[PDB]
Amino acid sequence: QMLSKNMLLGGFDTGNIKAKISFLNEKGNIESFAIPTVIAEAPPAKIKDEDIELLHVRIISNSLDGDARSRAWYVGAYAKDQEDRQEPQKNKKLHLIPLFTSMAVAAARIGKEEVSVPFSGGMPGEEQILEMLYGEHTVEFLDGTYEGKKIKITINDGTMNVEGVSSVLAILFDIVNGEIVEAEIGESYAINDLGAGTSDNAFFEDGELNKKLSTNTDLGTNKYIDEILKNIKERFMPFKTREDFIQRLVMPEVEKMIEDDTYKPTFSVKWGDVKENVTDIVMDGMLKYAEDQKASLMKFWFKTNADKNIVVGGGVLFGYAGLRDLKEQDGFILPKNIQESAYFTSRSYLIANLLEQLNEQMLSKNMLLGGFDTGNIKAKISFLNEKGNIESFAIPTVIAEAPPAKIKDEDIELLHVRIISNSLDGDARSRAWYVGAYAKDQEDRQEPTVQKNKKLHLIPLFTSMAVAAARIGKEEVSVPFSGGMEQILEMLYGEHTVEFLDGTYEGKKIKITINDGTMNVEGVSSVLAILFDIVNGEIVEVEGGESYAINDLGAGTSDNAFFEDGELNLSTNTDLGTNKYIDEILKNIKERFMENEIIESPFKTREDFIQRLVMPEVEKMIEDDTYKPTFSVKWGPVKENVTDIVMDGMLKYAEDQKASLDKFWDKTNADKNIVVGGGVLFGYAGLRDLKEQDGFILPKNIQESAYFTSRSYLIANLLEQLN
Ligand SMILES: Nc1ncnc2c1ncn2[C@@H]1O[C@H](COP(=O)(O)OP(=O)(O)O)[C@@H](O)[C@H]1O
Ligand SMILES: Nc1ncnc2c1ncn2[C@@H]1O[C@H](COP(=O)(O)OP(=O)(O)O)[C@@H](O)[C@H]1O
Ligand SMILES: [Mg+2]
Ligand SMILES: [Mg+2]
Repeated sequence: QMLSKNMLLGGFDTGNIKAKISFLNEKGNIESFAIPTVIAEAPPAKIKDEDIELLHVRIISNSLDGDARSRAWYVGAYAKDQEDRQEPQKNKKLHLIPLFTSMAVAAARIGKEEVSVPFSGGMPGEEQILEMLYGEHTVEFLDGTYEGKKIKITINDGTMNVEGVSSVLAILFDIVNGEIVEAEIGESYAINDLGAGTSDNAFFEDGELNKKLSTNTDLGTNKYIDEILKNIKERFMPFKTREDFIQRLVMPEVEKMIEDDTYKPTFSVKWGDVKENVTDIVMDGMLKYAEDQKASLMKFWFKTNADKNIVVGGGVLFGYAGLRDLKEQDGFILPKNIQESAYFTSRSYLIANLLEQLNEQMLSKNMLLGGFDTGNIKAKISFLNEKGNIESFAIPTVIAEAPPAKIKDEDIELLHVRIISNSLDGDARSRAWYVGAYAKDQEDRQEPTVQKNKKLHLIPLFTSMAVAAARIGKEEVSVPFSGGMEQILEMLYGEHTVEFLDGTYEGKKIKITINDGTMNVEGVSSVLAILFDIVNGEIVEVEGGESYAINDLGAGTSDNAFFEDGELNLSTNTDLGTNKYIDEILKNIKERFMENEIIESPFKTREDFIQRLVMPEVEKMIEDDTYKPTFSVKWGPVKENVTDIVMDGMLKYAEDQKASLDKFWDKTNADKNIVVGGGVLFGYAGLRDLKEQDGFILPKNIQESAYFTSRSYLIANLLEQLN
């Protein structure tokens, strides 16, 4: 139960204008207050929310400049009324002092002069930060409610809760004595802390933060407050601080609107002796701020295509007159312990704080048998697992420089590895990388450019072998390499390590030995996947010459090969890839979405359009040839049926390939055209119908049509080992 034991559990949101803090006091619930980031030099002796009203403290901190080392300061809303004020390394003293004060004030509320604070802040490295706060500090009150009290604060460890996970806790949980549940959100959502200086827009798909679309803007309440105050003065033809104007004139009226939905607000301010009714001068600024945010919020909604939009902060309370319109539109979630909206961030850090504080055959029992189709976009690999059949996946040929330390078919959707190969060069020879779709969501990405390069191809290949080895539960495998059309495939013999710094194989170190190799240069093995399959053992495929042609339909190009007597001949490749067809489908879908209400695109990348929208329907179509597909796209709040646009692009692609296919059959006159690659699955809607006329053969299993090239290389590898 109770960790105290002298522990102050708190969440701390330090910004440029206020220092918000949420802490467990004596009772077990949550208390919260804010100290403006303001400090003013003070004489060494004296000269509800009563505490922050007057903060005159002397701080003896070893995290301090020495200069402010042990000297007196005015802190907070009291420092505001000084003219040696300081307002936002340089100068850090401005942040650390009002923070230590809040801890002292918090500790004093629970009646302790020595408290140990596991620091749970947030960044608006990161052991880099906590070492700035570590050690023990003393805060002596020279005045105020705790006049003469000396609070001693020891900071041990902590979390910076930049992890993103913690930023959404205050909407799912609450602390009342014992921890409560308020999951009704989606797996993807936007969080918008509406601040006084800045509007912070964050987006979270899956579990955590998508910092490609995440932004910080200058849409704060200050500018609007500043103009309201100005016009008030122009009507008197004051309030000294912005905050003063909020707590006195504004904060009352807002809550009456909260206590009661039909309440008419009334802003009147007396100056000196005169009472002027400024009920509309305030309302305009309030409603105008409201408008700009809904504009801003909706733009970010279409940008992220989030399923839920959470709106928190004090900007909600300030613009509540116009922002209460959001309770009616779904996609938008206020937390409706709504007075607590301002401290939503600090509450989140408090909950998270609390949480961590709670603490024939073959035999192959160390050989990795794989066929490798390493390309310009995907590093496709087909390998044998324990059970003895073929598993296949593809790793996006994209890498990104990574920190050497931590900070189905989805063990590869967190690939953080270090590659130690003799085949690497630069200082890549000894450094960590983000591999696969994750140098996608990183701006230090490197992607193939039309050499070195080279590291760009070797790393996803070695990682693919890793994932394979780690999958069959071996902490290292001998790999007979089977690639495809003098080498420097001995970049690749010798031996290679890959160590998982994260992901499903956290801490697993996978070290790879390559000693043999074949290129399957002849084309005869490039077609092996349609005559054979490996199910536990090796079998001939259910229903199958002198010569045959092959059409691999890729993303970038459609390649044509011709084999006679099995042997490779007349081979060409057209840039008749799926990419331009997909791009103009996406182009068309987006433009059917451009009316009545509609910032970029509903789908994040080309892969996103396929993995989510397309290949589900294709699977229903493969399993059932009478099934009508239904392609529907949701973008923000808009749900439109784009079945036409997707089917049209598929069918045009189907004909264009058929047009190209028939031509290549004419010049080579092969007995058999085999159509393979991923383009088969994309244009399957029309290629399943045109298959019966032109007279060519598609492979079954057809779901694995993409890995056909890598599959054939695997069989050639297996056949090889059988001598
Ligand atoms: N209950 C309330 N009624 C009216 N205005 C409020 C209320 N609570 C906070 N505000 C004001 O809303 C504005 C939003 O600022 P805030 O969200 O506190 O910024 P920060 O991100 O620094 O915490 C502030 O100027 C604050 O004074
Ligand atoms: N299961 C699937 N359903 C529909 N389309 C797919 C499927 N798998 C892959 N594709 C698409 O087929 C295209 C070709 O993929 P692939 O042949 O692997 O490209 P490359 O060989 O050039 O790397 C890709 O654009 C991809 O989006
Ligand atoms: Mg804030
Ligand atoms: Mg391909």
